[PDB]
Amino acid sequence: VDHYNVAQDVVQMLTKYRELQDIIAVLGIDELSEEDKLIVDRARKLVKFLSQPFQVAEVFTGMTGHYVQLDDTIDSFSGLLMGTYDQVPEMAFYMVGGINSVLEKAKKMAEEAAELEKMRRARV
Amino acid sequence: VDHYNVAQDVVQMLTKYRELQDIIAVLGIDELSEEDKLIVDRARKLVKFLSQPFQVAEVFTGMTGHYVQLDDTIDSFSGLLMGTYDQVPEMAFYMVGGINSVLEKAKKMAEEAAELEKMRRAR
Amino acid sequence: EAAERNPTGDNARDRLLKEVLALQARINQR
Amino acid sequence: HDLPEGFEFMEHKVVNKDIHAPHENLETLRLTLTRQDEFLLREEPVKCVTVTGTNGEYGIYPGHAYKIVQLNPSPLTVEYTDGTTKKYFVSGGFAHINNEGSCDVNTVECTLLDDLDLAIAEKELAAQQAALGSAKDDKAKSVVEIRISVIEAVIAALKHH
Amino acid sequence: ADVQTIPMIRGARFVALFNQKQPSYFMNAIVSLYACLNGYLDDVKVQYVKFYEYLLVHRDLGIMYGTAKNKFFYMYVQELNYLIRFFTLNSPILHGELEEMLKQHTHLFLQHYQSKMNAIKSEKDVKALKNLLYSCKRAV
Amino acid sequence: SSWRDHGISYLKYLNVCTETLHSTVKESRRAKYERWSKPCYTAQRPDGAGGQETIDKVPIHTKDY
Amino acid sequence: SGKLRLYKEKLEGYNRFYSIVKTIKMVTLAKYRAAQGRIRTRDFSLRYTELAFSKPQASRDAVVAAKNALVYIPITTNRGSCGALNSNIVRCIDSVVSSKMVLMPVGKRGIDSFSKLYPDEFRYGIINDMKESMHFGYATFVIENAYEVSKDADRYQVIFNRFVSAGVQRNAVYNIPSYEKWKEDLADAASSDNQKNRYLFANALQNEEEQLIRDFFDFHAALAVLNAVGENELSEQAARLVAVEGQLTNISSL
Ligand SMILES: O=c1ccn([C@@H]2O[C@H](COP(=O)(O)OP(=O)(O)OP(=O)(O)O)[C@@H](O)[C@H]2O)c(=O)[nH]1
Repeated sequence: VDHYNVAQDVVQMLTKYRELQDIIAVLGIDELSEEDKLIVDRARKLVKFLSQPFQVAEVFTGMTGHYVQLDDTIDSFSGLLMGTYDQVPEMAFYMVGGINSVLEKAKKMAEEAAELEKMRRARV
Repeated sequence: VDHYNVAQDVVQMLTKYRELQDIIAVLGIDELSEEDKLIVDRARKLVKFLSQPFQVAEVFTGMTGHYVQLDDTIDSFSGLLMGTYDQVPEMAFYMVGGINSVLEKAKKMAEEAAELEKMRRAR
Repeated sequence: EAAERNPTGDNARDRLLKEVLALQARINQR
Repeated sequence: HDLPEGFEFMEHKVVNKDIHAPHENLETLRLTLTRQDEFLLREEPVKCVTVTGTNGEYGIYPGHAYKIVQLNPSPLTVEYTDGTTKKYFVSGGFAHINNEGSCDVNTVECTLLDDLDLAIAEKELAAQQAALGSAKDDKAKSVVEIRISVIEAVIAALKHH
Repeated sequence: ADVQTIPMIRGARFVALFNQKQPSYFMNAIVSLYACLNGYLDDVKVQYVKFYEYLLVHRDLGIMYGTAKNKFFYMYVQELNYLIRFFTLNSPILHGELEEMLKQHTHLFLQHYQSKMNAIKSEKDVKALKNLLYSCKRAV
Repeated sequence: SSWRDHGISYLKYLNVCTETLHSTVKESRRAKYERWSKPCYTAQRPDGAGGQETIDKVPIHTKDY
Repeated sequence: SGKLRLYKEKLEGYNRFYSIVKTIKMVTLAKYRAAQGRIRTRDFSLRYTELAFSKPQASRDAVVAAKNALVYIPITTNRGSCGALNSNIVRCIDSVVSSKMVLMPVGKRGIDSFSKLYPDEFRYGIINDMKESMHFGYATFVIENAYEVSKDADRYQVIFNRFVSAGVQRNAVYNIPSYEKWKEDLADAASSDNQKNRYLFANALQNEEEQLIRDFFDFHAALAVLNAVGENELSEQAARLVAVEGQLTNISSL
């Protein structure tokens, strides 16, 4: 049941984002309702999250592949829908496996950002 | 001559209203000038006033049909074009016959609205 | 009060999330 | 997430003279006459400026002591070292005089006395006086009297010269 | 396409009532539509409409809380479908008891269920509620 | 002078003076200055039905001060 | 064929859209061309206002110890299509949410955004028709309503957009402490060596009568509001020209 409910919720989110994407392209992303901005951000993260590095494409991707167990696919997506990962950067979901990989990539991105901020601040 | 003139004015107003509808979607109704919104408000009434319940479609609509005389139609539209009914609510022209039915429906709309206001007032 | 008388995988995700949130907050400060 | 204060983008700050410092002999007053966030004159070296505050008239020359003056509807005069006089009329505001040799006169409205018309001013006084007679209440009378004071000041200002 | 007006309040609830997975018995469907039509669901949140319908059909709050005074009109009497189909719901034989049952069901539902549902903040409770409401879609 | 006793604030005093000063300006020049003393502001709260409920806490026109 | 004409109708709509949007650019350019004048005549009215209120304080001690209503007066545009100005302002307000926060936003977009976002905190908003020039009277209307919203307010803040250049529109802040806290700081700047730059200014105000000081406080507060709205308008027109160009190119790609 949890698998079915999560899948339907994901589909509903992506369906709505597609409809909002028509408005976004013509006018702009900033001419939308504040509620529809949250949906867009969640949908974009879902789109990035659906990507996965395959073990057979280690040449074309340049990265080690992943095998995601179905129980981590369900849990990771279910949490993302609830919004507990809204603070995580969008790109952290790109070309990764389970939620744990997303968090690790976010940690590395945060460390790099902190280093850049430290370098900029020290420049003063 | 009155019939010809009234028909042409209706067609011109409908044509203009459609051009404005493009503006009303890009800019919005606020941006329209005083003249344009009067065209918009009058034209919307024309669009709804063209509708008519037929005596054979009572099952489909659930309301009795109307048979509008030729003279009544011309006079009703002539008054509408020049703004004789600018204060009448827009929905009073929806699925009715001649001008008389429009006034009766508006009166009924006013009565029910007053009842709703009274119910809200008691609350 | 009368309750007092008689009476890990998910933790890793929470731990990582807390660390990431901490780092994102620290960068903001300075 | 700290936001800049709106004064950081302004690069012409006010220079105050430390009290324990030597004096300087200044022959120019740097005037800044401003209306509704618009400067009519900017750091203009002038010989003197005459302003009407609530207490009375002040003639500000270079080196004038630090003082804040609450203006009233009245003329304002600026005399340049060349020997040229420029007359404005103000409806209110404040004048900040600094001992460093600067005077920042910020007014809600500052119009050259030429722009004002005496015929319009005169007939407005008659109408407002009639309005004061028909004023409903004490508050309305006070507001009408505010208008008359400005009008009479304008009429008297133009009749002077 | 173009403000909580009555048409807009009830229109959304009608749309939510149109989600189904299995065919519905006539008595259950007509009664629910009548309730949403006469404003009995105005105080009910859109998300909880299906849960409200499930209790109405497969349960009886009045009997549960001992406040049911109706003589014959109960949702568990499946034989009422043909009486409804003969006389109409807006008939004196069936109208009086129909309104009483709906009024009791609405009052009991709002008091004992919606109040607790709106007071849920725990992640465990939130997830449990989400499963319940989704299941109610696929049940009634 | 006497307006302070009636509760009129200083800001309202200035608006009245500015309007009066703009009144005296020549008709040729009145257009420029008068655009700076023409009330065009309101205070509105969105009503329950989706309308504009105007707050009457502060006056807008110098006449009603 | 209908399918072919379906595309033709679709492309027919995009053509009119380009024309209308281009007409919008013409309107904004005229307003920006006439609003470009303020760039020359700004940066001099607010000189002693700096001394009155310029206090580079910490961002935590200011809001942590709030025992009275903190009133915020964000500046927002009536019409959309401006850009990210309103969004950033909302982010700047969301970052300072507190128990004592009261909101009196400016502009329909601010009202619409904050009425939904912060229904209880939102008391009411001010709306100005962009028909006349931003004048003192409008600022006095902002301040009077702000006081009546919360007279016992610890501070009144204005959050607006500063137009640094044609392509740079930052967010700027004017914090205005109420009379009691201002006169207390003005009293310390006068007596103490601390706040040297304000020593002469403060003593020159304490010499005068109180009503003059109160008038001085209100007058400079109005000027700060007048500057903010004036800048927020110039940033608005500049931003709309940039945004409208983006819409034109998006409607050209389609
Ligand atoms: O009873 C009093 C005493 C003093 N004051 C006010 O206190 C202030 C003291 O002002 P100052 O002592 O600093 O200078 P001043 O007498 O030269 O002032 P002006 O007339 O030139 O403006 C002045 O503004 C005076 O009007 C009163 O209003 N009432």
